[PDB]
Amino acid sequence: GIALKNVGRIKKHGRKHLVSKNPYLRLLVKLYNFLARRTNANFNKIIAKRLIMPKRYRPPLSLSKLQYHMANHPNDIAVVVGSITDDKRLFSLKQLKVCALRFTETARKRIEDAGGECLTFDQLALKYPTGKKCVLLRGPTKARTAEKHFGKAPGKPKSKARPYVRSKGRKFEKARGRRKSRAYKK
Amino acid sequence: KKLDVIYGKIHEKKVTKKNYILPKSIVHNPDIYRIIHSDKVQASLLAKKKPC
Amino acid sequence: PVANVYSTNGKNVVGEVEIPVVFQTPIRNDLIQSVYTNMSKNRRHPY
Amino acid sequence: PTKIWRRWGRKVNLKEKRYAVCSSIAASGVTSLVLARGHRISHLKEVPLVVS
Amino acid sequence: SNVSNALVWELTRKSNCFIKKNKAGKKGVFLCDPLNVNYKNTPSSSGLVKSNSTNVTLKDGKVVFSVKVVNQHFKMKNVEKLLQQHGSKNKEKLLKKYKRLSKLY
Amino acid sequence: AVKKVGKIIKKRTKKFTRFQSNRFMRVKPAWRKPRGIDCRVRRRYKGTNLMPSIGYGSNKKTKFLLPNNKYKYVVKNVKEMEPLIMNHTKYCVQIAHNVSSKKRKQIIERAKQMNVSVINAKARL
Amino acid sequence: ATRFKKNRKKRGHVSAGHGRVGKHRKHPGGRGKAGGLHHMRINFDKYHPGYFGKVGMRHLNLLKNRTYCPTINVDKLWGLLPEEKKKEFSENKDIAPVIDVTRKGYFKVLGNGKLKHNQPIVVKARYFSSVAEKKIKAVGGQCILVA
RNA sequence: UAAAGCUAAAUAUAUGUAGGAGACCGAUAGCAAACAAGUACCGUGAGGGAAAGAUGAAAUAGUACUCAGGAAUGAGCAAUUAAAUAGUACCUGAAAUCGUUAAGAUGGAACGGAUUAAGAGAGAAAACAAGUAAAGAGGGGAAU
RNA sequence: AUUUUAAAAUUAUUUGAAUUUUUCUUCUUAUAAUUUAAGUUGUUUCUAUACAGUACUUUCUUAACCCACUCGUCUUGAAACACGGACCAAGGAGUCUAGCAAAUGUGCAAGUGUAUAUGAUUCUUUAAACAUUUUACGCAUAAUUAAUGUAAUAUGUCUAUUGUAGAUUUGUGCCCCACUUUGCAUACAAUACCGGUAAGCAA
RNA sequence: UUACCGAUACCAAGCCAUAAAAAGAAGAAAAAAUUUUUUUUUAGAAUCUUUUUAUGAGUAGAAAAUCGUGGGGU
Repeated sequence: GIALKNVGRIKKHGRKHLVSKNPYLRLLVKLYNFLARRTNANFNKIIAKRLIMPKRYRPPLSLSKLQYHMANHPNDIAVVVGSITDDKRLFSLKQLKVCALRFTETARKRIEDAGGECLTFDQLALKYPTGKKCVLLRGPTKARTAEKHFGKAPGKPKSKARPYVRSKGRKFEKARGRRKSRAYKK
Repeated sequence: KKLDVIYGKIHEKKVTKKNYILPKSIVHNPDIYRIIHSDKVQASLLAKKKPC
Repeated sequence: PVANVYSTNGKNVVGEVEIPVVFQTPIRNDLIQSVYTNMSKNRRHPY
Repeated sequence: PTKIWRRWGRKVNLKEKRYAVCSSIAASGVTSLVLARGHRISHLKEVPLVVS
Repeated sequence: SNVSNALVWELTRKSNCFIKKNKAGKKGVFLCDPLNVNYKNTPSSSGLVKSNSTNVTLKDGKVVFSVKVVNQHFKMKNVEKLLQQHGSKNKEKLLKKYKRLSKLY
Repeated sequence: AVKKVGKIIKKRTKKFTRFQSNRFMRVKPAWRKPRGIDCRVRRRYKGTNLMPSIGYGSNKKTKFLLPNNKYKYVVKNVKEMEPLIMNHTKYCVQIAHNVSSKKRKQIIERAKQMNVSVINAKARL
Repeated sequence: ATRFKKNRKKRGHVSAGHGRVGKHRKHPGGRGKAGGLHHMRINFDKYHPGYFGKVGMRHLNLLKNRTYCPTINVDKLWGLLPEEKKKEFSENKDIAPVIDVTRKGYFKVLGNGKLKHNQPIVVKARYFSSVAEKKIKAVGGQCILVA
């Protein structure tokens, strides 16, 4: 017998393999795993890791946020492992070179009209194998509604978690425990 | 010939699928081994290392 | 990108036709399989 | 006991159905895939074959 | 474009009318392509994955020579000259496969 | 006890039998893991029906191959020997149980002229 | 789908994963929302704080059609109209678009977001936010009340 | 515009009848009932309520004849059938349980684990001999 | 099939030096080899000059040495003088629907789902497939208040709040590191602004 | 005071699996006969291949990979 943590086996956490059986995504994962192995590039390693992530961890990036993040590098290209969505709040776009998994039709048309272009990750590997002049970006991973219910339970003091309710009227979870007039608040 | 009309090229009123756009691929060209054998990434690859 | 049109008599070739752009969509065997498993469920008769 | 109110059918997204049909046409357009599916096409001239 | 050798391998590595598993002796998996010289289920040997390939196969009691659009199906010296005329180690493997097929009734 | 024939090591023979299957006819000898609460075999008491474990697994270099140092392949057709034309030295052939005498004779002929060995060569004659 | 069920993998495990001591009985805590305020009170207070009690006055019959009022913020007014016409309106300073948001399906215009500087725009709506109107006329536009 | 009245359609149909179907069940299942089934049978009564399908292609092939028996049956050198160890309980014919023969063990349990030894059954697919010459039977392919 | 290589050692020559002063002294200069390197190789027999036996492989049956309590279950604790089980066959138990959420896959994306229904030379299959003359509806896109209601920097500016860390990028000392450049996600705070409530003022 | 016997513990080696790691998307080797033949092989499946190290009890409970059955499409 030996006194070892976890009986002596190193335990990793998170994804180990691609779950999606999408042949194109599998080819892309193969290519970028090879790139990350054969080059020293943390850029390629990060892209290979992110291509594996679940849907909730490759969130969409809006055009406005893309342009805002790319504002200070007009000559480099922006690499997003999620999707690029159009933003109607943005008035004008300006010449963006962006590689991404997928582009919504409106975002694609807007980028092309602005004169930049949309790239796939195979083209990104072909033209920038080590990520020169390439800025890795990701959308808000914690902005989704599911996260609003997480953390401290709604009912703990100073908790910002939304409760699970059928509706949010005056007569749905608003009386005792949410105001001083009925027992306590929060 | 009617396939193009149905799926968006040279559309007509009662034939083309209204407001339908053909799906777009995740990859531009799936010949990943051609891109790997391209000289641009061949130059970027480090020297082959050895196993245990 | 064109395809030859053949007469019903197979020994002759008549005017060619440009291949429609729908032949360039991703092949997506997984998507086809999942959609098929969902779709083939709709013709079932109850028991 | 088996009941008639089992979920017999399924609602499939129209976009996904159209994607599947387009992909099936594209797959029928490539020679290797037809051979793999099991059609004896070793003697036809081209797999996207069209006739008058 | 839309298709590639790697993509075809992705589609056909599992679902295939030519794949024969070895259910009883668990370790064998064969691919019986018309253009598979050695019957490995491997993208470097798969007939429908390779762009160009040649092999010999007995068909209806006749050994035929097949070359891979691009499908020829011709009928030892003749085999050598056909291989040299349609050639793109593999040649020697093909020759020995033909010499083994020639002993079949 | 292990038996060693050439490069082949069979780490254990005399296949595991289900606990108490020797003295109950309704309990078949096919192995079942005793779930139990106080089950002797589950607790690994001395001298009773040891349980199978992954430690008994065979060397994977010689795992599935027969005493003739070949992997067996079961065929039901003459057309199912084409893969064996390129593997005649490390595959032996076995004819499927439900193949008639005519097809059996054809398969034996093809295997011999393919110099592939047949396991059940003299069946149904 | 029945062959992917978790109960299948406990086929020969006696208790079916429900415990050897506690067992799987029939409603051991009550039915539905039975124990609120008594023995499910911790769950109710931890996950559904304001559940018990009543607050506010009754509205005897509602008729939601009376108060139905979709809203749009000022930062989407320019995006309502197509890109080419947006370019034309921004290029030509002698004319401005007047947009009837009611036709698009909005009754009230709210004031969140930033309008383009020095780009006049006229908006027709049933209701306006104070800040929305302030921004509209700050960029040189006008708010028009319609019904 | 109450205290009078009529009115088709779109709607529903665990009933009856008649059609058509199924990723349904396949005789302990499926209706209780595949059959002479709401039958037999039970209860004073209200009611309760089963079990039970399959020889064979053809019985327009359902066992002729002989011997022995009072008979049932049995046997045959006799007989239908492709087949009677398909003989009406008849397709197949498992287990429990029992019989015959053989082999073995046997001092108040029997079985078993692990290791061998002695016997008794089976066995050649690694558990030797590729090739070479002759004659005998064959099969193919190429060559005009 | 491009580290069983390199070296290390040893042998036989050879160069110079050192030294414990030498037939295993050491250190290199070159060459050629060998293994003590760089995880077992060789010889001789036998099987056997057989085609299945008295041998070899294997199954079974018996012994023999050592060990071995009745399984399932409740239980702190079962071999229990705790309960169920005489035997065998067949049947026999986390399922279906509604609704919610999480997880993951898929499609599209500030939209998404074409509901009921319609049409169509589709009408064995087909009760499925296909389709929908340029604000139906659900959910989402905005919150807050019992509520009349009110409703998110704010026109100096197509800059898009501020810090501390932080991925990626940029150069200087195409591959190590410290300065520069940019500053994703996120975390911790700060700020504004919206709804409600206080407080001050209040035509 | 010695020697010895004595574990599923310890040590060396082999093998199975688990975990982690190093790395990876094309060319002739040998033997037997007599320059010519013969016999084997001559590999490249990324949840894959090669190699390396450590580790392995388990009720209640959880998960993965496998093995079977009726029926459907291919």
